Amino acid sequence: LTSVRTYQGISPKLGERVFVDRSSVIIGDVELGDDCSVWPLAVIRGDMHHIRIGARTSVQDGSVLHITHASDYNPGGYPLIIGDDVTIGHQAMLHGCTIGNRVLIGMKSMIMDGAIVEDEVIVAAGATVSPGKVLESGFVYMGTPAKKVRPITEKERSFFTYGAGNYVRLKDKHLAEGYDR
Amino acid sequence: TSVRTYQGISPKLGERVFVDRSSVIIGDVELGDDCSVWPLAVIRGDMHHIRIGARTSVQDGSVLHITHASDYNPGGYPLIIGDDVTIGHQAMLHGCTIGNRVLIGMKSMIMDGAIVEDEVIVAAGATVSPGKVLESGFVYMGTPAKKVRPITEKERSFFTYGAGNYVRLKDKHLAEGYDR
Amino acid sequence: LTSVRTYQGISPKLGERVFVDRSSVIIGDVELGDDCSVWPLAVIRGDMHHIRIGARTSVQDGSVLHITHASDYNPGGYPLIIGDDVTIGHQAMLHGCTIGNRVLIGMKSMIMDGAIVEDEVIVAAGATVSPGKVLESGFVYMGTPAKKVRPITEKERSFFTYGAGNYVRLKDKHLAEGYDR
Repeated sequence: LTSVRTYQGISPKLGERVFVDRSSVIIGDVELGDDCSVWPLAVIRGDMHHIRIGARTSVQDGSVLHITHASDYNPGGYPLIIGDDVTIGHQAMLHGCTIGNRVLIGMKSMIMDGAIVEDEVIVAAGATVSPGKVLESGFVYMGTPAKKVRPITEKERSFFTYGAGNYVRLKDKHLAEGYDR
Repeated sequence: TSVRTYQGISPKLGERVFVDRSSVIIGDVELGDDCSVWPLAVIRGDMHHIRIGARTSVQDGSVLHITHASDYNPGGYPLIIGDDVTIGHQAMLHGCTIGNRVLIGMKSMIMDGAIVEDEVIVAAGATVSPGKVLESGFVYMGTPAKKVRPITEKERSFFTYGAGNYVRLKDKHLAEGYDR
Repeated sequence: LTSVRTYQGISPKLGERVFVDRSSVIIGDVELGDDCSVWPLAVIRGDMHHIRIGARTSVQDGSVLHITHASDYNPGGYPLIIGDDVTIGHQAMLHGCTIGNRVLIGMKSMIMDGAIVEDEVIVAAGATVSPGKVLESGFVYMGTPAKKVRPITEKERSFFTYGAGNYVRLKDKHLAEGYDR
């Protein structure tokens, strides 16, 4: 089992009841909060910078989460910071960005260096959020580049917590199957 | 652990199915005869069922999933894929229906409830919106995917030629023992 | 360990100090130059045609590199040829194309059959380079389909070698961790 890998003396720190599929790859300076889930063939690579993920957040199949090293081309680099109750859809590409709490990241979407996604935002599937772009709390964004479509509805606001909740129940089923061992 | 039982349900594999040892298939998934699932593809039939027809390829890095039934999506969305379908590399299929003799372009995305009819081409990189029905005999391209042109006779023949080529190719990969 | 696989009597040829993550999959008729690096969950499938990659080139997480077999639909097929100091971003999709030296291929970009990317070109993240498209040296290309945006800057010119060199150093660290075994 080499899904959770120590890198230069730094071991990923996992909260309680974290699911990491045996086929996922997590490396180095990464923290995941309680009840997080990392699904088949996802990569979370915290080698050249740090990665911090909150509680009850899913990183779905085929997603890649990475960072940008500090250099003269990017002074200070770009770590990756992700909040609680975030649903990261299949095949997402998250790079050096900041994501708040209660956020839906659509499958196949891409969030780039220095981008900031505020609380309670929906990023539609396939969207591209450009470097340094700020997504305003309470809105749906769509397209390449991602543009504000409309405010979220009350049903959608509810879904942030319910949907993350469903993935918590699901990862508990996968944990019961022993898919992380 | 490329073919995993989930809550007592084991994937059902037809005759001569190739599943690369690096792919991940979970739960309520049925694959027809001569299907192939290529390196690092995921077919996750946990919250709903997935059915794939005969002579269909699911190429490298593709992810196939479904939507669970709730008040938000009453009944949910299973994933149904027909025969002689070529699902290109890094495709994203979610709770949709695909007919027979269909090309799904590499890096394309087919969303919940969409239906691709027989003999359709979805161009590489295209996104087929939720609920959209793609008309038989046409090429769809773009984000969002739009009808661009009718397929050509040579393209029509390619559905079958190409699926056949992948059948012969997966037999070579099986012969190398890549599924074990 | 089945990351580097013989196929129909042909084994991948690896140069000096090459890193292949244990979770990547390399098949058949593939050659990698000195100091190349292939990152978690990448696929390089040289079954129906040849794939050649030069020195100090990275193939990043979740990328898929493949080719097109020779047939009446594609006379002679399309092999995959990649030069030195090429940075292939996460989740790239390279199919049957030719890529020169000192090239940045953005994450999630797609380069298709018969495309030719000249030396010192930047392909922006998420771009699709159409089949047969020629990318002229010294320019930035962006979009779907990819179009010329502007010439590269001097800092961008220097980054091809800097960035590739940074990945050579990074892969030595990953080798030191034994991630390829």
